[PDB]
Amino acid sequence: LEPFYVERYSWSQLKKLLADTRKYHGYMMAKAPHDFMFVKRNDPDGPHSDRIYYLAMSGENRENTLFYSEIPKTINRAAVLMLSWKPLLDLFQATLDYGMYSREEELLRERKRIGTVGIASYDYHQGSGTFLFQAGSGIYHVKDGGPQGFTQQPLRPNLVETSCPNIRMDPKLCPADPDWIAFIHSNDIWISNIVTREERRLTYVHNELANMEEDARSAGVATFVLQEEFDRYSGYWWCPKAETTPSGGKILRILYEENDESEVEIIHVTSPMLETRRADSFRYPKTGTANPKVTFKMSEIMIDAEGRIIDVIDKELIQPFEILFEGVEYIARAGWTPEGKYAWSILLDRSQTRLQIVLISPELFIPVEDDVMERQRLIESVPDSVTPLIIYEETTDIWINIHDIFHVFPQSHEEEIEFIFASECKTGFRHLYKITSILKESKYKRSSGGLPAPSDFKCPIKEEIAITSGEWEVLGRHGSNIQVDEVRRLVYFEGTKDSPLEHHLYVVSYVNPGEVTRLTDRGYSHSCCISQHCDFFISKYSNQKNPHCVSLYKLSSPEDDPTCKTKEFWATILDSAGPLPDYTPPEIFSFESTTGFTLYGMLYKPHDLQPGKKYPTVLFIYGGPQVQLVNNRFKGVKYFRLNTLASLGYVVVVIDNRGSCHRGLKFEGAFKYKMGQIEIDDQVEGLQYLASRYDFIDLDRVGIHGWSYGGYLSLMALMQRSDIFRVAIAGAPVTLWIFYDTGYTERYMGHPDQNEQGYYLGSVAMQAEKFPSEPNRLLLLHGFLDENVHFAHTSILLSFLVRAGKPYDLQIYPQERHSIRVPESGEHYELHLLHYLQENLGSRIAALKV
Amino acid sequence: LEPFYVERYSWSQLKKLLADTRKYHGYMMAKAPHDFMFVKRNDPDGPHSDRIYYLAMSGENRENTLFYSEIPKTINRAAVLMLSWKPLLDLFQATLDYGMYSREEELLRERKRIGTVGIASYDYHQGSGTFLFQAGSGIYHVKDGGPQGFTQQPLRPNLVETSCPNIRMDPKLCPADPDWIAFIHSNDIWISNIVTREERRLTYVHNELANMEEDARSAGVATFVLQEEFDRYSGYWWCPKAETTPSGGKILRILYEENDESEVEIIHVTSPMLETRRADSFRYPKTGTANPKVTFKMSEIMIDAEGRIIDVIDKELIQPFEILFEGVEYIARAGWTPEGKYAWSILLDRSQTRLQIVLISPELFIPVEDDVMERQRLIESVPDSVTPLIIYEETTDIWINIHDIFHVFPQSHEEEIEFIFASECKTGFRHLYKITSILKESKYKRSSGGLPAPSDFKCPIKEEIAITSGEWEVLGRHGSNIQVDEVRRLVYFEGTKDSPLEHHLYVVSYVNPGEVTRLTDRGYSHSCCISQHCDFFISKYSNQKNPHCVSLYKLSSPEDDPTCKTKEFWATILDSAGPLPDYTPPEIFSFESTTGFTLYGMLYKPHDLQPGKKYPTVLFIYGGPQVQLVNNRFKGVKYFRLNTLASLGYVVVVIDNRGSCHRGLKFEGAFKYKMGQIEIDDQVEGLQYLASRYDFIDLDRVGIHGWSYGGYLSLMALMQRSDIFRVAIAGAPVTLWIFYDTGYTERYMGHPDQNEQGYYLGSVAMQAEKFPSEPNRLLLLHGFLDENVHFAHTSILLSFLVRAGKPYDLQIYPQERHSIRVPESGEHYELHLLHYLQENLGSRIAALKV
Ligand SMILES: *C(=O)C(CC)(CC)C(=O)Nc1cccc(CN2CCN(C)CC2)c1
Ligand SMILES: *C(=O)C(CC)(CC)C(=O)Nc1cccc(CN2CCN(C)CC2)c1
Ligand SMILES: [Cl-]
Ligand SMILES: [Cl-]
Repeated sequence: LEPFYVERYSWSQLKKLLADTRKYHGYMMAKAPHDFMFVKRNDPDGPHSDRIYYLAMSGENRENTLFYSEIPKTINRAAVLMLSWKPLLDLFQATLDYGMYSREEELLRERKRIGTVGIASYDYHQGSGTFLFQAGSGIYHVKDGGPQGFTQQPLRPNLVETSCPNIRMDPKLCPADPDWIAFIHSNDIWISNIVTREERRLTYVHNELANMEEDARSAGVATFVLQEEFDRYSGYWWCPKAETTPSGGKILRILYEENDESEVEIIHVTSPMLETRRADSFRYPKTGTANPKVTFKMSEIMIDAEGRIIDVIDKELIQPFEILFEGVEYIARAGWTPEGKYAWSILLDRSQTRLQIVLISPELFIPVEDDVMERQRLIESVPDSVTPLIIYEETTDIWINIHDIFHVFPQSHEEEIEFIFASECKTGFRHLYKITSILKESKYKRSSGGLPAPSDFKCPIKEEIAITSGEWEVLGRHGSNIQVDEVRRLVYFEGTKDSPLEHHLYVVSYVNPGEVTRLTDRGYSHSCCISQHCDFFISKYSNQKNPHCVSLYKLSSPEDDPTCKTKEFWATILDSAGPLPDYTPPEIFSFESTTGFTLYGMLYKPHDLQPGKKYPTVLFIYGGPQVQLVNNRFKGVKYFRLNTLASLGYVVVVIDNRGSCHRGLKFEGAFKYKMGQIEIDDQVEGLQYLASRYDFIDLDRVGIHGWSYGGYLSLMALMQRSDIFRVAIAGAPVTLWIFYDTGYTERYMGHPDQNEQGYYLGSVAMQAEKFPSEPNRLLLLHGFLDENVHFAHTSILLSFLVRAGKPYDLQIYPQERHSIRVPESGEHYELHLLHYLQENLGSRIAALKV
Repeated sequence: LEPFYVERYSWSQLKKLLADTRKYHGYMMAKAPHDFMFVKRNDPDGPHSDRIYYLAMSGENRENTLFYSEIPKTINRAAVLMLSWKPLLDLFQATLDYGMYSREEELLRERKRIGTVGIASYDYHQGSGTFLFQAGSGIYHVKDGGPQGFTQQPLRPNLVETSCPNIRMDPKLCPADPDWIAFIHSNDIWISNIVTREERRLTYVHNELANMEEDARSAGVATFVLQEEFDRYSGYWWCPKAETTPSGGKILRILYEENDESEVEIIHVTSPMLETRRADSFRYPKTGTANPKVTFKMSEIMIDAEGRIIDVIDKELIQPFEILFEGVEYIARAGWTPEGKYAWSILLDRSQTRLQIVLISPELFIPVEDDVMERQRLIESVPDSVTPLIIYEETTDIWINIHDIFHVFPQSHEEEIEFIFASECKTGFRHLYKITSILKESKYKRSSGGLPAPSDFKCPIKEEIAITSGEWEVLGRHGSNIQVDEVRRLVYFEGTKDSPLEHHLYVVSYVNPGEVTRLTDRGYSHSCCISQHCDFFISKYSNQKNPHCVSLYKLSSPEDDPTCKTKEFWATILDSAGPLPDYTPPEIFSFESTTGFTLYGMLYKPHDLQPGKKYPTVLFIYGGPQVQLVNNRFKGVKYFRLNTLASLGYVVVVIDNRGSCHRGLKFEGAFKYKMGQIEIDDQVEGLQYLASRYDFIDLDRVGIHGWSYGGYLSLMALMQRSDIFRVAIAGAPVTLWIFYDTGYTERYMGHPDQNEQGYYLGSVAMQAEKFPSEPNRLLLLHGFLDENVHFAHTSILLSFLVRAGKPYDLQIYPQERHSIRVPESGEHYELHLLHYLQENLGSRIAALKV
């Protein structure tokens, strides 16, 4: 077999080639309809059953905004109904413009109002039809689908006026009174009345003028680790029901997280304003050090019969958070029971091996008092029966994977709570469990004076029915959740039962759980939303050949059996763009690993495959936890450049090694305490399977490339298996696990003290001497302003490479964080990546160079 | 002519080759005898006339310490006297060691006490024989050559004890009382009595506990710009004479600079402790912004007859510094007249085009008072006659070059001061001028209430005799100074009269200045010290072939003419190592530039020069002001790797372009406002002269490499003349002149507002689009912790290169400042530099790669 050498293009020629292939790919950067809501018309005379609201991007270079579509009562099954997108909102037209201006100073200004005025999410109040949403700086409201009815034309968004000097974040409607909204301003919670215009600051925890070294406190906002490592952004939750006062007014309540980051390590990331030559101070809990001091607080808001604020009482926990919630480090999730009788929270220990679900009575909260005399009176005025109620507690020798599934049923019995919750802890696969918990009066008496025993708040489990089971998981992360039909007593859920390469929508009874019914067509992976009324569901679906598509499906039963659930295609929302020109999909393959697992992979055959010729091989890798790269989804948008590599004459390989997502907790836990030590074996094992099966794979010229965990494994690969991998391009790599944060590192590797050898062997920076003594094999890429994987990882690694006398190549993106945003940086990266592979792997110059 | 291609060594092979050639070069990193002092024995019976003291490094891996040598009354002129080095000090042996330890825990500890306990400079008090010197942390004293006599054995250094918690800096003997020393501790001035042990803080300007954002004040210490750009480190000066009190005690005085850096821009340089991921706050006056607020203060120290402190009165100027010294930005130099009647200062305006020499009476200083009532009394109690006296004022359309020459004669007449001073301002060459200035009572009266006119303090010039003249300069920087023989009425000085490639020692009368007599042998460049007694001088001399050598020379006259001065070789201090093996010196060449100047250069012919073969050419460059690379000095130590390049088969060229040092102010001022715009023309012009003269220079394969201004011109070269320069390796380059400091940038380029186009065209970062679209031509090297040329220069330049879509190669040294210290970094740099030139210029792979 004679070796194939890629065409050796100049830098200018490659720049043009990459620009040419990018030109017809402008429509791709445009968000598909999401955040769906079904509102019933209730119009016997009218042709429509439901109006659906949703966020979407009408096209390329356009604003993510609110649209609505009409769901007919009947369809012509001969034809294919394509729903029209009606804009819910009028063109904002940024107010306080005035000036004079002209056509030449206005048609250029309209280009600047694209990325700014875009809606990321919205709130809705069914009873009033009130929409609340942030759009750029402003917080706006409109009404549709409530008592006022249904508009046939775009509505003008109503600016919520403010005296607040800074940007208002995280706006939320009060479910108990849609005249009242809350929002965050300079790390404190405010409320505002969209009718009376009354604006009121609830928390006085942060002073914007003060230094961050001094002022380390915030309220209603999730800290770094919770946003980046636990996918939680909001830190405050409205009580969904109001308490009527004797005066004829009401009490509105907000549960909120209060964080003190005083003892959290301060690091300095370079200021984006590079001319200043300054750095921003940042609270980064590096593994082994202090997380923020977290507690629960409640804001009690007394409103009179006319809707004016009487008083605001800030309340703290009767005892310290550390006493009431022994061994809890993280508030992963929080909210209210539907009646708002209890606040709930999903709490985690530092090791992230113990999850607790805790009901917190508002009665646990007493007014904040400096006077210890008056304070001691308030403590005693609260009964001993009032206590935190741990309605659930699970453990695992691997780790708790936090999800968004948790449905609380209406409280029928006084001393019982009934809920659905997902868990991997029982069978090592995420399954739905219906649990009933007895709300026992605690054996612990607060009056006695002693501290509580580890399990004095634990509630007995009356019932724990498994709703699902098997060698497959229910999905509860990154949009995946459940819809509970409390009427027909069903639960709709996404899962991997039919294949781990395809997400599918299933339905099943939660009273007499039996046969699980797939509602989505095989041959596609599905992301699904189910109507609150459980008579419709939308699917965002793709496969390897066909771009993403959004269709609506009506649910019904056979006349004779309401248990049996069927679906019928109703209408298309977003039509698929269809097979993309100059994109060849990859082939999904698999191989029986000597590890006892099936490992899946994607293979990109070189375009215009010549017979009896071996080609250079780029292995694209991530290989870290919480990610699956290999599945039956369209890859021609996100991983379009793996196709471009193939077109230039590269074999491209992707392998989901042990640790990957959607295969169960055991397959994931494979590398617990051992990160870096097992991933490249699985990559080589899969790479050697392909080489024996296909003769066109040249193992003499294998490249490896990845970002984040991919860049980390790219370095580990050149370090461990220089016999396999000629070149390694490492993007934003983790080089030293003691530098990375608490939430991620401790979850997979434990505390540094209890895994000295795991941390050492897992850190590439500590093994610089093991890198090749040949240049043109190692290339480091890093954004200079990266907040997640700091540039320090690279700079420390380089420091040790210089000591060890090893060569390296380096590219910096001075104005980029982790994810490259500014197009010029992305174009330069793509250009340099191809040129490097060309010059140091692909071409014949590369072969002569050794 | 067939092109020569260098041997293509592996990275490991080059590493070994560079280590092999570095092995026999350990003795080179060892300081030659310096800081000479001559003390007369006055021993009619004894064989010695003088004892000489000096700092030196006995050998490689040894401590810079005090030695002494004996100067005989007569020499055997048949033989060559080689003076023996007698150690003045006993082995320090760091006290407070205690512990237990052993031979294996002590013979390893002695390795750690090499670089630590080293003496950089020393003070001496002739009258007492008292030596004062910092050695590591401690401040020590010994006695020799005073009333106590001359030791024949090493003396034990006496630790000056302290209560100060931090390192004491900048120790100085009080010339009026050698029991008293002063020093800096945490940016404040202290005094300490080495007999009574009394320790007293004089200034309360800085609090170490406070933040540098808040606490921006310091006393007795030169700020960043003065240290880095004006070669001044000390900020306080003892009055050389004490004032006897009526009590039988005395008043000692310290003039000091007090700096407020409050309004100076704060930048963040990465912390050397890379694991912290923190940055150090730093006061960097970037060009166009505020310099420190500077003023003069005087500490008045009342001592009783027994030597105990009575009181300490801190005094400020009677009027603000800005009022008394109109338009003065920089205190370049300061001191006292020999009698200590006046404090003197050399003051500069922001543009550095006006120099003033000002006498400041102690009477100008009044006690510091908060009470405006008591303060107004003190102002009025000082006469109007007491006023600042500007004894000299010069200007230039180019710039003032600050030097260390300024000799004040004993004050004979009451209203006259007589002094020698050097200046380029008259003839455009630095020449010695004897000036007499009339100390007129100022026309300005402070009582009147008005502010003074620009020139109310100007003293009339009674006399201004030119002592030297011609197309050659007197040397007054970086060790070069004058010795004035007040007896024979001569001045000894260094100059370039015989050649601009050789420094020489000259003598001349300053009463009847006539014929200038060279005292040093032609065929060498000389660095000279002249005995205070003016009957001896030492020369540190080298040429291109012969390593540095230190010899002593006795001065005398012919019997018949004391005006005529001759020299006789007396003894050798440091013997030359002699021609170094595997080092070929370069040839000094010159060419008549179309600019109307002779430009000098060095040429390294390729070793084992093959006939009828053209070789690849590396142009090594600095090309910035205040530096001459080309002269008749040994280059086999500092520029040894230019020889290593030659040995691998590279032509190496060095050219002192216009702007270079030692050619006069006009030749230097060539690029005023125009930095970057003229240097590469001169480099190409010289490169094309060599190519027409020698056929072995291949102009197809020219590389360029430099650091600081060299790295800057290396980028300018690839930008302006990509037709000449294939590759450019830029080390710590200035890429953007608005980022560099006030003292340097404004001196050569003026204020940014009055040179918009000079700054723009002079900044490579603003012209990224003009770089080549071919890779493997541009390489950036930078220390990550550089305090002088910040990494920002590189990071901004890269930012614009990414926008322009241009390729680049990059090496960082994460633990290095401007000058690479840690050997591993230097080894890696040398290794990568050769490998890069090999792969992208030298070898045939480089030719195939285009
Ligand atoms: C890199 O791999 C990194 C840091 C950016 C860890 C070193 C990482 O990927 N972290 C991470 C944290 C939380 C969730 C996820 C998974 N997430 C990644 C993005 N895709 C599109 C969805 C899932 C990763
Ligand atoms: C670089 O060239 C730089 C910064 C380090 C200016 C951009 C510079 O060289 N500055 C500089 C400042 C003051 C004096 C000198 C001259 N000095 C350099 C070292 N040699 C050995 C003695 C003379 C340079
Ligand atoms: Cl139920
Ligand atoms: Cl005189």
